[PDB]
Parts: sequence; C-alpha cells; structure tokens
Amino acid sequence: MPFRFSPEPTLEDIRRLHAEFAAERDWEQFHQPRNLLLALVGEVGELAELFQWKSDTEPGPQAWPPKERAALQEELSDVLIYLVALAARCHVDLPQAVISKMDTNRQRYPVHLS
Amino acid sequence: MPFRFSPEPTLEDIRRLHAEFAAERDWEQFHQPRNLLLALVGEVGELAELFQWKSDTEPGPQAWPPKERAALQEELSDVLIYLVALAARCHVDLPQAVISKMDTNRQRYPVHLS
Amino acid sequence: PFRFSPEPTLEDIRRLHAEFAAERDWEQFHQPRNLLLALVGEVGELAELFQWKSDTEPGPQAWPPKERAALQEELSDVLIYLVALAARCHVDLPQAVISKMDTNRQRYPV
Amino acid sequence: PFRFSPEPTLEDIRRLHAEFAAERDWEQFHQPRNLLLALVGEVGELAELFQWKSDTEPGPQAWPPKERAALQEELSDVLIYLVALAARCHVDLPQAVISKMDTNRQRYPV
Ligand SMILES: Nc1ccn([C@H]2C[C@H](O)[C@@H](COP(=O)(O)NP(=O)(O)OP(=O)(O)O)O2)c(=O)n1
Ligand SMILES: Nc1ccn([C@H]2C[C@H](O)[C@@H](COP(=O)(O)NP(=O)(O)OP(=O)(O)O)O2)c(=O)n1
Ligand SMILES: Nc1ccn([C@H]2C[C@H](O)[C@@H](COP(=O)(O)NP(=O)(O)OP(=O)(O)O)O2)c(=O)n1
Ligand SMILES: Nc1ccn([C@H]2C[C@H](O)[C@@H](COP(=O)(O)NP(=O)(O)OP(=O)(O)O)O2)c(=O)n1
Ligand SMILES: [Mg+2]
Ligand SMILES: [Mg+2]
Ligand SMILES: [Mg+2]
Ligand SMILES: [Mg+2]
Ligand SMILES: [Mg+2]
Ligand SMILES: [Mg+2]
Ligand SMILES: [Mg+2]
Ligand SMILES: [Mg+2]
Repeated sequence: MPFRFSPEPTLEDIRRLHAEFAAERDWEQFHQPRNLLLALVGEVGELAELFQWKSDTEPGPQAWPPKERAALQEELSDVLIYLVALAARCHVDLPQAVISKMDTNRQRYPVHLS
Repeated sequence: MPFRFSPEPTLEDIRRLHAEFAAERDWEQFHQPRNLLLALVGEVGELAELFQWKSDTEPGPQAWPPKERAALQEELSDVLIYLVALAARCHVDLPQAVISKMDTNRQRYPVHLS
Repeated sequence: PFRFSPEPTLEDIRRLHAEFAAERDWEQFHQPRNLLLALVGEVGELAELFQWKSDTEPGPQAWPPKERAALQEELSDVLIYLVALAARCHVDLPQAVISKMDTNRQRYPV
Repeated sequence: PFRFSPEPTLEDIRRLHAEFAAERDWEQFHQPRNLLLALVGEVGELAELFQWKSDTEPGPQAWPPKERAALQEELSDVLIYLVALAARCHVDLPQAVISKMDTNRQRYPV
C-alpha cells in the first residue's frame, strides 16, 4: 500500500510550535546557533544508537518491537525539531532551501549519467 | 520583522520529490535505512564544518558572506532530505511523530518547573 | 604542566578491547558499520555535555567533579570505538596518524 | 597477525599536534567547542566512506588502495581532533580509557 506522511504539521507549523514552546520557558537565550547544532548532534547520536547492532540483512524498522518503534519516532522527531530551530535561528527559509538543493541535485546527477 | 518559513514545500511534498528523484535514477536499492542514516551523519558533518571555527560572540550566520550562506542553506537542506528519506523508509509518519514528541516535551519540562 | 600518561598506548587499548569483546563472544557484533554507528552514538553523548555551555561560564578544566567524570568517560568511549573500528579494518592507526600529520603540514604551510 | 605499531603513543600524538598548532598560532582557534565541532566534521567524512557499502561487497580489509588511503586518513583525523580536545580539557585520555574499561566490565559482566 502506498506510504505517505500526514499533510500537517508543515515545517512552518513546527517552527511556530517549537518557538512557542521555547519562549514559554525563557529558553531563547540558550538557542544560539552552535548550541542548537551541538544539540542536533546529540540527537543524531541517539538515533544512531538504535541502529548500531541491527544487521542490514535481517528485518528492518517496520518489524521492531513497539518500544523500539516509539524510540525511533522520538529520535527522528528530535533531530527534525532541532534542525528546524537551527534553520530558523539562522534566518534560513528551510522549505525553499530544499527546493533549491533538489534542483542542484538534479544537475549534479542527471538521469542519463547514472 | 518576524521571520517565517515559506508555506511549501511540506514534509510530504519533500518526501514525494525525493522519492521521484531517487526512483528516476534507480537509487531505491541504495536507500536502506542504515545507508540513509550514515548519509545523514555525513551531511551533519558538512554542517558542523561551517561552524567549527566561528566564535559564538561574533556576528552570526545572518552576517556570513553569500557563499557561506549558500553553503549553509545547502547543508541544512541535505540533512533534512536524508531525514525525510530515512523516516519514510522506516514507515514513520514524521509530521505526526513531531506532534507526539512536542507533547512529551511539554510534560517532561512543565513551564512552572523551569 | 599538562601531559597524558605514557600508558596505555593505542596498541595496548586495541589489545584490551579485543580481549574484552572476545570474552563476551561479541566479535560477531563488531562489524565495521556497527562500530561506526556506535562511535556516532558516543560522539553524540560527548556533544550533549557541551551543548548548553555559555562562553562566560567555566570551561572544561574548571568543570565540577561530576561533569569532568562524564567528560572523561565520553572522550574515552569515542576513543575505544575508534580503536576498535580501525582494528576491525586492519588500519595501523598510530602510523596512519603520522602519515596524516605530514599531509596536514603540506596542506597548511606557515 | 594484526597489530598497531608501538609508536606514536597518545602522548606522542598530543605533543605533535600541540607543536603543529603552536607553530601556526592556532591555539586561539582550538577552544573546546571548536575542536568538538571539527571532530564532528571528520566523523562525517568517515561515515561518507561507508554510507553506500552493501553487505555482499568487499569489507574494508579488501578495499582498493585509494579507498584504504581515504579510510586511514579519516580515522586519523578523528583521532587527532579527539586527542586535541581531550588535551584542551586537561583530560588524561590514556588513564581515562583504563577507568572506562573497568566501568564497562561492571556494566557488562559475562
Ligand atoms: N533547551 C531545549 C531543551 C529541549 N528542547 C526540546 C527539543 C527536543 O525535542 C527535545 C530534546 O531535549 P531532551 O531533554 O534531550 N529529551 P529527549 O527526549 O532527547 O530524552 P534524553 O536525551 O534525556 O534521552 O526537547 C528544546 O527545544 N530546547
Ligand atoms: N544515493 C543518493 C545520493 C544523493 N542523494 C541526494 C540527497 C542530498 O540532497 C544530496 C547529497 O548527496 P551529495 O553527493 O553528498 N551532494 P552534496 O551537495 O552534499 O556535495 P558534497 O558531499 O560532494 O560536498 O543528493 C540521494 O538522495 N541519494
Ligand atoms: N557491544 C558493546 C558494548 C559496549 N562496548 C564498550 C565500548 C564503550 O567504551 C562502551 C559503550 O557501551 P555503552 O553501553 O553505550 N556505555 P555508556 O558509558 O556510553 O553509557 P550509556 O549512557 O550509553 O548507557 O562499552 C563495546 O565495545 N561493545
Ligand atoms: N585549524 C586546524 C586545521 C587542521 N587541523 C588538522 C587536524 C586534521 O588532522 C586535519 C583536519 O583539517 P582538514 O582541512 O579538514 N583536512 P582533511 O584531510 O579532512 O581534507 P578536507 O576534505 O576536509 O578538505 O588537519 C587542525 O588541527 N586545526
Ligand atoms: Mg536527548
Ligand atoms: Mg532524543
Ligand atoms: Mg554530501
Ligand atoms: Mg551536503
Ligand atoms: Mg553509550
Ligand atoms: Mg558513553
Ligand atoms: Mg576535513
Ligand atoms: Mg578528513
């Protein structure tokens, strides 16, 4: 059956939700770009830890037990939240940056040359 | 002035665009979850490299020269693209996972206790 | 005056980690990609110690005992898995470093 | 039979990297968070070598000369910055590893 993401939240929605979250706790002061980047690195580490002893040939994440699927959802989400916060703190329009990068990707890797 | 992301593309839009990109090049075969995760780690490295010698107290990424802003947009985008691909390859509904993680974040960090 | 202790050497660490793994029948888990992902995990744990540190507050030489203990452990975890990974790949890590430092001097002349 | 060379030791690497940095007046750039981010960069370069490697194709012992050269360099880059970071933090990395291995034995009894 086709796998799709839900239509919401959008990246702007996530930015907005995280900013409201941080602002309520007076955490803006901690959200300097290098702080957010190191926090991102920490969550990428937590993501890697889930996969480190999983063989490639055995069943994949669809088959993991419920607690491990929950942990996977959480870590993928933590990476995304910090990425969004970082992009916003740097005044980068992340959705449009992705459009521009995908165009660059198509030129670097034209279909006929692969 | 308020900083906002553009309303599109959405995360579903990005998933769709990346899948079409990969499928055209017969790259699905390379997109196993640990491959995508290691590729993500590589792009997080490229992102870190931009910041490694930047002092925190000096002007931030808004002030970087055009070539460095371009590189920043690209690396933030490459991290996001692989994160999206990874989440999709694991059948994780990334937007809804983020909603669930933000709820968890609010319980762990109630406003009155910070 | 700050120095590292003269032992263990990287070969000593290789030997100790191999014996640790072999006793537990863990060689089967220590494939290069598994060790690399484990390394990435520990790099994350290291980053976590620094992520919220302001410029004005004390630097790691001055960190309280609990935080210095955690720092020693994470720097050590990164090193142990790096050693294991290099050994699993049959890379002579000490000599590779000498070769890399020479390359670094050419890339970065004074 | 696979062994690392007996030298350089971690103290030897510390010394060599400090002299490399000091000659170029780079101490000012080698603050702990800068070194940690640089380390993360090199971990990324290491990951890139493995990212598209299938299970069936040759493992790193068997990699062609160009790829083995790249592997040696990235493992070395990770180690050099890890050493620099530990030294900048006044952490006795060799002895920290001994302490961490003891902790590992208690956490993971047979
Ligand atoms: N200053 C902070 C601290 C947390 N957060 C948010 C962002 C993340 O989604 C999440 C990461 O913080 P966290 O304390 O590491 N919780 P996490 O669920 O990763 O559990 P552990 O790291 O304790 O295993 O809370 C934030 O936006 N700003
Ligand atoms: N198998 C692949 C290879 C690339 N891609 C896409 C995803 C990324 O946005 C981007 C990353 O691949 P890339 O070759 O590293 N280009 P990048 O712009 O990062 O430049 P360099 O790493 O060469 O500096 O192309 C993909 O989806 N699947
Ligand atoms: N399968 C394993 C498990 C542990 N180890 C060793 C290597 C590391 O020095 C350390 C990493 O294992 P670990 O369980 O993640 N301990 P850690 O100190 O990082 O505490 P956590 O916070 O991760 O629970 O033990 C190993 O070499 N192979
Ligand atoms: N400011 C610096 C620059 C380089 N170095 C040393 C440490 C590393 O072993 C290595 C990293 O610098 P580098 O320019 O990233 N070289 P690298 O071999 O990784 O090639 P690139 O692919 O990154 O251009 O030189 C340093 O210690 N301090
Ligand atoms: Mg966390
Ligand atoms: Mg987390
Ligand atoms: Mg790249
Ligand atoms: Mg890139
Ligand atoms: Mg650990
Ligand atoms: Mg650890
Ligand atoms: Mg480099
Ligand atoms: Mg390198």
